[PDB]
Amino acid sequence: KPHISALNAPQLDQRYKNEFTIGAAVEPYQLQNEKDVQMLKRHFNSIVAENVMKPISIQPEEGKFNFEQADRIVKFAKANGMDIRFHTLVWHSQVPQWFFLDKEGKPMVNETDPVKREQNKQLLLKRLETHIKTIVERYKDDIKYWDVVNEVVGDDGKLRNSPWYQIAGIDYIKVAFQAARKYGGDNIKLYMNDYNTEVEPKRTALYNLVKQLKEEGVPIDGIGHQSHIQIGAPSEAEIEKTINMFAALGLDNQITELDVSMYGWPPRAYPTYDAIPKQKFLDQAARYDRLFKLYEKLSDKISNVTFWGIADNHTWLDSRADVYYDANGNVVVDPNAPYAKVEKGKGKDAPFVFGPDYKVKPAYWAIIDHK
Ligand SMILES: O[C@@H]1[C@@H](O)[C@H](O[C@@H]2CO[C@@H](O[C@@H]3CO[C@@H](O)[C@H](O)[C@H]3O)[C@H](O)[C@H]2O)OC[C@H]1O
Ligand SMILES: O[C@@H]1[C@@H](O)[C@H](O[C@@H]2CO[C@@H](O)[C@H](O)[C@H]2O)OC[C@H]1O
Ligand SMILES: [Cl-]
Ligand SMILES: [Cl-]
Ligand code: NA
Ligand code: NA
Ligand code: NA
Ligand SMILES: [Zn+2]
Repeated sequence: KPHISALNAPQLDQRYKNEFTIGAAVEPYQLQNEKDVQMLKRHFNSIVAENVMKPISIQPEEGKFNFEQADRIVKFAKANGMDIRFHTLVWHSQVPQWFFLDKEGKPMVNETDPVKREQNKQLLLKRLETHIKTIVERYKDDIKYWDVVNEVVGDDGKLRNSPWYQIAGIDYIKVAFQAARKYGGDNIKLYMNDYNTEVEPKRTALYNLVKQLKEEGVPIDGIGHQSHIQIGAPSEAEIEKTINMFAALGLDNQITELDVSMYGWPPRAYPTYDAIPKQKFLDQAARYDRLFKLYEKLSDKISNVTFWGIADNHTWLDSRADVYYDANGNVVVDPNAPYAKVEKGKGKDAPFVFGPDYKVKPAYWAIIDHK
């Protein structure tokens, strides 16, 4: 199993073309990087914007829409026959503050007057509809898959008490899906995206919510499982149980932001890519082998598997790769070991099947084969 250039390796999307599409999250500058471009054309047939289609990127100020960056990804996808996923119409992060300010410029969350609160709810819901309307009216014919809402369920099994819920309640979710369907039509597929969808009580709460919304006529086509996972968790058994229960509701499933971290949580990362022991790459590969075997077994319930990145030289996991140092200045990776200081987000993770030098990793061989 040679460490050959990925540009000379069997195409990943081709290996899985009858099971599900294979996607990657991208930043516009990568479309100007020869290697990244070659990777997208060679191995992927689905693309998503890592950041430029989030609320704050699209409408940073009410009335100021910036589709320039998003357009670059759409244009590239079209020129290369790739499906496109829109990430994301609604989220509590990377969302402009102006959405949640009242007519006097005060946080709607701070309103005590009931009358005033109902007014703010309807105001927020209007802004939500316009945001969604403008985006969907532009891209409805080019983008097939949409993360209509992202992370709206808390890890405590309750709805996430973000400004969206505090101000408008459960209705912000209903309005989001309805507006997307209204302006995009019956052909675009609408998804509720989240992480730790395999963990209780979140899993069942998400399950109950979509069950209830669907029963109320709210248009929801599938569930997006972010899948920011580790080498050992979640177990394949729980991943399977998760996919099955949502499939039972008539929902499509997409693995939307897959990365297999070399670490646990919170992460105790190595400071550089080269410091990561070769054994970790073998463990990671066995995980990828089991993971994709399961994805295939469940192919009639999964339409897409997207990696949150192209190759190891670029991954948001590095922002979470905290490096712990003991009193002697030595790196500490043992989860239950002494340490004196931590340098947050200064280390390096290696989550993909493609290395930082664009050569295939043990994990590539594990999922490209037929065993
Ligand atoms: O300083 C800003 C950065 O913090 C920001 O980083 C991005 C944060 O979002 C990441 O993507 C999310 C990861 O978690 C999932 O649950 C979400 O669905 C994803 O959208 C992304 O990878 C990071 O690049 O970038 C902008 C900076 O200004
Ligand atoms: O902001 C979100 C992060 O908080 C999230 O991180 C997860 C938190 O729960 C832990 O159990 C998981 O291991 C960890 O990945 O990731 C998604 C991001 O949007
Ligand atoms: Cl990133
Ligand atoms: Cl390497
Ligand atoms: Na290196
Ligand atoms: Na990035
Ligand atoms: Na395999
Ligand atoms: Zn190498």
